[PDB]
Amino acid sequence: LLDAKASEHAARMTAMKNATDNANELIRTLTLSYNRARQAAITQEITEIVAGANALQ
Amino acid sequence: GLSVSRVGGAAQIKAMKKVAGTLRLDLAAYRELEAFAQFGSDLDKATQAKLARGARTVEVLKQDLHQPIPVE
Amino acid sequence: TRGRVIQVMGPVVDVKFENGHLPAIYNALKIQHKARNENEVDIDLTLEVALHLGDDTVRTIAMASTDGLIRGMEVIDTGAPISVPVGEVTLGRVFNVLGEPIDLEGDIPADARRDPIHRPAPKFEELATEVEILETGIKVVDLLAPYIKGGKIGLFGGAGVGKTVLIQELIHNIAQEHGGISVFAGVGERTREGNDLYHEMKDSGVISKTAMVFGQMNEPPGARMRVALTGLTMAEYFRDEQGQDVLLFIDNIFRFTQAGSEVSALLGRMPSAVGYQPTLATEMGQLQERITSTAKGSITSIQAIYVPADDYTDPAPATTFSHLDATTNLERKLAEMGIYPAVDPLASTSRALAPEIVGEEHYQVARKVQQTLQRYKELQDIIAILGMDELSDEDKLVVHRARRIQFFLSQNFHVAEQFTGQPGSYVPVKETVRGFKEILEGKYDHLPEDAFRLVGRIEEVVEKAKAMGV
Amino acid sequence: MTRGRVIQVMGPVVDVKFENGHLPAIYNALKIQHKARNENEVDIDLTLEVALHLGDDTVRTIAMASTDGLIRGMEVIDTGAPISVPVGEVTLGRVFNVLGEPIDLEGDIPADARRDPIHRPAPKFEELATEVEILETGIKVVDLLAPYIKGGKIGLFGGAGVGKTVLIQELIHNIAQEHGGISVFAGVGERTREGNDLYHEMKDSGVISKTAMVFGQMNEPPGARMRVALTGLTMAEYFRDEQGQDVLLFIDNIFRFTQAGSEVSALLGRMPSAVGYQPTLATEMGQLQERITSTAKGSITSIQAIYVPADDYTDPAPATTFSHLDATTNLERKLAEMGIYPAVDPLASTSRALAPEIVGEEHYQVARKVQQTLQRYKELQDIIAILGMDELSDEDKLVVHRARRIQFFLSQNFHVAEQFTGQPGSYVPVKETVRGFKEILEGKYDHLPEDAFRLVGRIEEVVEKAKAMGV
Amino acid sequence: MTRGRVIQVMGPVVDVKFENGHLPAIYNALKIQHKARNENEVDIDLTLEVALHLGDDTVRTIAMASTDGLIRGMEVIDTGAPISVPVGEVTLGRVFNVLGEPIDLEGDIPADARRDPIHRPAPKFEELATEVEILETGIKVVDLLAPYIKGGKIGLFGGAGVGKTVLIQELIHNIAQEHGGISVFAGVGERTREGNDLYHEMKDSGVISKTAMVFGQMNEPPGARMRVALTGLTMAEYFRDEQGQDVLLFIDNIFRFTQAGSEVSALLGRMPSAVGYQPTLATEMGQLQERITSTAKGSITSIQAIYVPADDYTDPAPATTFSHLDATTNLERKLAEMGIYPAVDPLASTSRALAPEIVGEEHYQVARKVQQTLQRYKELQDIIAILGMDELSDEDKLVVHRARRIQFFLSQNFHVAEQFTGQPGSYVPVKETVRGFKEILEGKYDHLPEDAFRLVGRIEEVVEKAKAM
Amino acid sequence: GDIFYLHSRLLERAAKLSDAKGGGSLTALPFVETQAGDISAYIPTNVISITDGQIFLQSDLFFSGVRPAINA
Ligand SMILES: Nc1ncnc2c1ncn2[C@@H]1O[C@H](COP(=O)(O)OP(=O)(O)O)[C@@H](O)[C@H]1O
Ligand SMILES: [Mg+2]
Repeated sequence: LLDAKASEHAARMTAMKNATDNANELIRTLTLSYNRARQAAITQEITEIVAGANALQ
Repeated sequence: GLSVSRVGGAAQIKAMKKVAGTLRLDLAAYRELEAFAQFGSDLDKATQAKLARGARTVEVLKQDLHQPIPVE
Repeated sequence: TRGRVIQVMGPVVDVKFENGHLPAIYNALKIQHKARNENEVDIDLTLEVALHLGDDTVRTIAMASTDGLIRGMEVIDTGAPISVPVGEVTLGRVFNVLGEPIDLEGDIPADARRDPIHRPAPKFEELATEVEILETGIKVVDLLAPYIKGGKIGLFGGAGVGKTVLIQELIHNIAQEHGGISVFAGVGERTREGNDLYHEMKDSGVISKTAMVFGQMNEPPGARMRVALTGLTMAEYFRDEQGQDVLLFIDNIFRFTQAGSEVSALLGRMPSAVGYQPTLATEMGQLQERITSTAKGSITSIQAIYVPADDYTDPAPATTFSHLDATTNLERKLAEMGIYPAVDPLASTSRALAPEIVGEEHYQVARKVQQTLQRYKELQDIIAILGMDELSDEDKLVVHRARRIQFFLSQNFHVAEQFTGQPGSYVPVKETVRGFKEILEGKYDHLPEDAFRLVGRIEEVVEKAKAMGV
Repeated sequence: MTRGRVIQVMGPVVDVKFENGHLPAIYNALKIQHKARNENEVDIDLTLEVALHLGDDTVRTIAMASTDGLIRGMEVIDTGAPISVPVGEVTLGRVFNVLGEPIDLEGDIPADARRDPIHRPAPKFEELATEVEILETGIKVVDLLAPYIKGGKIGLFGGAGVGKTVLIQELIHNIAQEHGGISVFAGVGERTREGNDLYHEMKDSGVISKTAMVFGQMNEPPGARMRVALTGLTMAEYFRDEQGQDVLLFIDNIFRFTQAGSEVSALLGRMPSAVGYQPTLATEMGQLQERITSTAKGSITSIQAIYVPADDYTDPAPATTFSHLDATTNLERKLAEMGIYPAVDPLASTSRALAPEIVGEEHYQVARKVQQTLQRYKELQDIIAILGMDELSDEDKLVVHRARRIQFFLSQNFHVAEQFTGQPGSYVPVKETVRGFKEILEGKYDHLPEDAFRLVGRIEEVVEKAKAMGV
Repeated sequence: MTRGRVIQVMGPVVDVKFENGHLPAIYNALKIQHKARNENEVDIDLTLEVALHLGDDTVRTIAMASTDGLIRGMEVIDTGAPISVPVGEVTLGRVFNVLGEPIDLEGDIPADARRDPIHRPAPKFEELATEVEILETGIKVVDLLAPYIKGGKIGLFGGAGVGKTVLIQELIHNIAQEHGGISVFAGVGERTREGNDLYHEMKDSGVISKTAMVFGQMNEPPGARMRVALTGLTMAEYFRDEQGQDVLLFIDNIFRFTQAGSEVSALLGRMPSAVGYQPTLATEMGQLQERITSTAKGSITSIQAIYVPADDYTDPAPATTFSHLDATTNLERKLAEMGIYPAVDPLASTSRALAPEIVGEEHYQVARKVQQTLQRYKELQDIIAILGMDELSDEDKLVVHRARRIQFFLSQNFHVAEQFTGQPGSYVPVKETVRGFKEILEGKYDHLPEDAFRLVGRIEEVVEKAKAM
Repeated sequence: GDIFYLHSRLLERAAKLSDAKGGGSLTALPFVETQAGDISAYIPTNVISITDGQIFLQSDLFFSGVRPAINA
């Protein structure tokens, strides 16, 4: 039972380490998607602003 | 949960009002406690009782196509 | 000195006067045209001058619909901006954008005093030097988010929460204990809700102190731009002449900005960032810097805010939030829990909640109330899932005191006497600070969890608790 | 005797000026035929179609071929009609360009043949037919979850290189021989080699001589690609009106129609619409798509591949064409990278024929329970991604354990995909795919491995593939 | 006659009208010297760069200074050339603006001096160098792990207290000592007090007598900040072409060049490209960084600082600079707090030149073994943290015992740091650092203490530093 | 186009002069208001790139009780 409790706490340690690694890989893919979306947002808003400016002449 | 009625309650008849007032509480409690039953560690008997109440509420609120129900 | 219509472009009408007789900007122009044959329509407009174009040409904004206008109709120069009737005449009445009664109680005679809508803000040497606190008699407001006298308040509240009840009790309490007129201004939102609000005025009895102005979503955007300025013109009479501490409710102040964004695209202006007009903060400040506390009076302003899509980085809520002094965020959880007024104690903040303005005792009492309610909010999942028995005491005392605090935050309103029979209360700030201090000290932990519900002061708690046998 | 001069040439867009009171109508065809007088000139044979009127007797046109060589002042001949396209029995077995001219080198169509104008108004309300019945395709996702309709519009939404040309060729292979009626293929802005391959497999499989083919491939200037689908459509609607025939119509990339409109819209003098599209992005596509209908005389069952730019389903040209279609299959790159072919999103793909009154009761319950397990697995994706399969509460483990099997038994080997993998490919009837998915849902095949379900026609082939794997 | 009238003034954009046929070419300089004739006017000395031809004999220019005081009808000198900037030995040890005028109070450059045009086409295909040869710096982390190239573009990643100016200054000292070249610092769009601090550092370190500074800073109009790298680069090109030597060309914050181009494009009224950048982003960056090349005469190798806005390496202003870079030297705060100077992160720093066909087989194998050893040491950091220094294994203890010796042998004593530490500093040629790291990897110096390896040049010097301790 | 130039010709007038010019100094303290704490906007990134460092005042630290809410 002492050997099993030691292996229990080691298994929970390893499981939470793998959970943090999976979460951090999700963070880096989501920041890649965030950078693509903020780029698309900036260019879409300035295309709208300059279209509204060119509409007047 | 997200669907809002702004008139709501003044629209309903009294018989719908008396019982929808606790339908909304049962379903909101189910929506709040279904989040803590996705994984993990087996919620106790009262929380599972109102999870079963909410699941039967969800099964009540289903219908089929082009057959409406009267109010009664 | 007549002018003719050049262009009709949606809500925007271009008018050409004669040379040297152009109208000044913001003047009202009127088209009374009688149909000469069956191919014409009787039209009756009020045009507001917005710009001056090149060759004796004036670009105007219509307060009503431009359908039926013919290029060549004569336009009458009033020689003045939109003159709105003000005074004791306006109390108990619902008005248009142009200062005309919507209700069928009559019309205001021509000899009455009418003030212009467009006025400069009060000067720096005319404002008040110290921050004063507008005392409302509401325990959530007087404790956790105090209203400064002459400041601007944001209501964050949808429906089913009691926004309108809170409005009409602010009207009641100010007109009772301050002698201050309230003025409601409905800026472009939900004609059904404006009708409901007016009949709640008629039922509550706070219509005799309120002047009301409605221009709703059914009106063209110049009308929705000028509603709040009409209501502010009515409130400034009481501030300047009567010397009163006046309320001024603007329902959905966001519509004041988006009416300007709808007008400016047709005026011929280049669009600013996010589709808003370039003159966003300028015409926002020319509205709200007229809402000040001068030496002789005050206008405090409670302003409902619909943030579109809950985006607080949007430019119109940004320019609205730059002027606010407090928020009172109404939540439906407290309204379904039974707590009326349903003001969120933790989300509703204020600029006055600072020891120079409220005192040191009020600051520490309201601060300890906020601390124990934050500690109770961060235990909600533990209480709801694990239970009260696993709560690790010195937190069970926190929930024991925090339930009694969050039920003592609710009042019996004077307005809700007609619905409950309970007479309603006006609670001063010293008595509510003493009551919350006595709850935080643990003096009333032996009382039940109820008897804090819907009472005014702290002696009413013990009289209601011994009325239940405790 | 009334001819016009060229005023402006701006890319695909030509301005022509006529005399006062002799300018053409909108959509009429204008011919430029120049003789190259000296060394500094080029022979030109252009057809222009009128698009706008500008005032001062000038006309804003769109060229159907390349404008390289046009001189200002060049003389333009009005024809008095839109682009007329030959039609009849003479178009069966022939391949046409956008002007209706044959490009298969088998001859020239005579001048006394019947030529219908391209631009006609859509069929009205009282003429349409609204019968709904299943078109059987032999594809498990299409038969189970988004059943196609014999006579309705069908759309193949997908990104770039995701499988919709393979899916359009598989539907040709499964339907076009069995159909017994006229087929029409309109190639709008696809590859020119995919028009060569498809022509030669029509020749090899005998589906030609009951097929009329029209190609407007991506080499063509956009004035062609705006009118290719209209040529193929007037060829199809001749058959279903004047002969009452059942017509298959295939359009690969009808997105290229709206993209070719976007390429011309800026030069036509229009303000930019949503994103970079024309303001007329909905009515230009509605005046095309609503002519592709089944009426009281005959039916056109049209299967249309629809490109989706940058894998963005919220883009206006994919978004405004969901409202036109009866049944759709939405292809995903996320499923194509998993080896799941056809990469049909089982949830996002819908049909007007997945109703209990049409496919039956058992079909409907198997389809909805398949979609329910796949939706629950999509909900569990985040818990599986971070915490893994370990914390699921023993029914969610069963949901994942069945939904992997269901997701892989949606994939199928094609006859067309034999050139990709060597696997011969299958044709699964509707009763057998409903029985196979019902037996997967009942728990009969939980013991088999999940890689035994990939690229397999029926469920006995799942059994024999798992047997060959060694279970 | 080339005397023109000012037609429009609107911000930094001035429209000038000449006569027909006498229009100035694009990119020419236009001087305005106007002395006030009464009390209602302002004295003006102002130059203009021609940017467009608008028609109706009108020219749209961009301004290099403040346009306040300009009158419609004020007369404009046409110089007949772009911004001609003085070149030669008269520029070494001087600070300059974008016009080629001394910010320093030492004196004016005379009128007879040679002045080269700021806008030159890039050197042709027939003039470039066919072979890629290594610019040898003598800084061991540079010329061992991220080797430079004569004609290369290099990205400094760092700033704010990691030793960027010390690295820049030691590069000037080593190149002007051993290779005989000079350097040019072009401070594009960077603030005035950091230019003052950098001036006084190079003043009291002796580095400044062999370099030329060009500051075009934030207080200047965007047309003045855009042309700063060009007017420092045309000073580097004199010593590449006429002298035929290998020149450094420092551009502090190359992102300021791109955003000043974006601002000039927004003032010129152009329709914006992807995100907020000019349409000509790649073309302006190409016209900058294709004159930084190696010819048969000499070379220009540029060490450049890149900002990388929004931590986004796919933003177009990083993404078009990175298509010209050849090496990156990531400066790290952690290596600076550890006591390693220079603070070049050895694993993050990459180079295109670190390849066996360019440098050689021996340098490549030694550098890759150093990188693998440091990567495995960084992986074993967590095992040492959760388990202790001992009881990992024998091989892990040996690779830690070699990797820590490696990561402390990377630091040097700089000649520029001699005024702060007293030790003279060293130039380490690349064969000696390859030999030294090979001998550390083979275990020749395991028995020496690891604090002898810190801040020393060669491997014989760590022999004498270990026997002296 | 010159909105960076607008703040930069303002904030480069704040200087510690040399002892030859008198020795005086101008130290500046600009303020930038942000909405919900995003500094990736345009005017915040401009004035952050101009000034000689910055002081962050978060609203999370202000709400939790840390006053002044200087994120170190
Ligand atoms: N059923 C399938 N089996 C195997 N591979 C396929 C299948 N469908 C598509 N693919 C692969 O995906 C690619 C998609 O090609 P295709 O459909 O011609 O292009 P697009 O989807 O852009 O029209 C093919 O090259 C093929 O390799
Ligand atoms: Mg394809």
